[PDB]
Amino acid sequence: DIQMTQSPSTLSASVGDRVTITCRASQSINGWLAWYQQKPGKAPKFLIYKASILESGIPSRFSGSGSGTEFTLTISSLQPDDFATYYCQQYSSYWTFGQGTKVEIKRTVAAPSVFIFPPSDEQLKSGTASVVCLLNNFYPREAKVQWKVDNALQSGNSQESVTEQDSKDSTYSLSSTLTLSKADYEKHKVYACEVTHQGLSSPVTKSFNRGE
Amino acid sequence: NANPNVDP
Amino acid sequence: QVQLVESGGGVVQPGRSLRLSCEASGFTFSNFGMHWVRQTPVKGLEWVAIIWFDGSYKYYTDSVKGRFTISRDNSKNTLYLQMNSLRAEDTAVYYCARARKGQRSDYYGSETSYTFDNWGQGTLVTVSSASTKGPSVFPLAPSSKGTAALGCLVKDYFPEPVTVSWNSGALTSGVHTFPAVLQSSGLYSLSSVVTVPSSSLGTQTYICNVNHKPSNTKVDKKVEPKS
Repeated sequence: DIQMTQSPSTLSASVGDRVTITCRASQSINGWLAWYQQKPGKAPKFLIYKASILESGIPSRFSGSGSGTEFTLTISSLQPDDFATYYCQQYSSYWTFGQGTKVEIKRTVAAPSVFIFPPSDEQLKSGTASVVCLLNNFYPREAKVQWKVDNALQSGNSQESVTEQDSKDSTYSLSSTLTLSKADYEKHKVYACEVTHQGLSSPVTKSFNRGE
Repeated sequence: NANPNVDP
Repeated sequence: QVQLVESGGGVVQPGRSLRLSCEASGFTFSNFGMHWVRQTPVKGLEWVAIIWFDGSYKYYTDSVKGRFTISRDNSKNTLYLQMNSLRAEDTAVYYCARARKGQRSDYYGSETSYTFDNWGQGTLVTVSSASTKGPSVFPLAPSSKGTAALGCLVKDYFPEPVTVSWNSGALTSGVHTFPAVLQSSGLYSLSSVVTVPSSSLGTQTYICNVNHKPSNTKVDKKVEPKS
């Protein structure tokens, strides 16, 4: 019933930075606001309750503030163990959570290297053709990928997957896979994936002609 | 949200 | 140490049932109320149910009323979640958690409210009509047109996970194995890619080693430039 909204969904920061995360309630929750920290593959961990009370064992660099409908979580000096996803939770009336704010490692903008892969002859026997577009080692993670087939924009028939931030260079890689039927694939010629990313002065299009 | 534990 | 361990998760057909268990250690289980909470990547965290320390009262989130039952066996230090008439939207990681006073312990008065902490590791519930199926492995061949990219498309398997290595683990630098995606068919698919010197296409073979233990499937796929 009480909706919780966090902002931003993803935040980039450097070790040593001061980070603030916002949580907004659809109605007053008094000060019954809790914060949780979650690492990938792990359970959320209780950090703060009553908006501002630190749970025992939680480092003093974490602090919380707010009242009514507006709350904040602050990390005074970010440490490597603090890169994680943070969730707020109201416990005034039942229990509802924000969608989470992922704190990631900041680095410089890096353009993606783009590669396109036609379907293999072997796959066409399955009745389906997969076209894969790879965006390698880029930053930040937000990017725009567009599929065209004989200049027809493809919508609804592609799925994206993104890696976690690389431990060495803090970049991301992303795959976009376009799924077509064998018959549709064989009836069209030009297959193109267009990548828009602020690391590129202009969009990069990688394309192939079927059978060439 | 009421106390569901044995002690307050 | 306080520890909760969930068990019982797995694949269940829609409309069928499943019972989850949560075993407690390191504290007097019968002194605490307990919760079930679930998590999905897209929809996030959702509280499911609460039960009093002695089972004398309980209640549920609207979406599971009439289908889920929370119970406990204090003689076995165990919390249960009986899930009947399961639906696709019940797919999630299910956590158990211990009820927690969300106010200073020393405060006694009306201004108090409860939440929950000490969540367990969770157990994955997958509601699906899919059956166990090994993947098909297709080459992502290096382009004929520096640095080259190649890979393997690991398509149409169930359930997760598959493991992918390159050249029996000798090739690790530049490898990106992407998180699997659930396709509209109900089967999973992923790609594993690697960037190599364009000169190494002439001096090196590239083989993707795919293992899908649920189907006892092992595949070695050679990936080469197309002819």
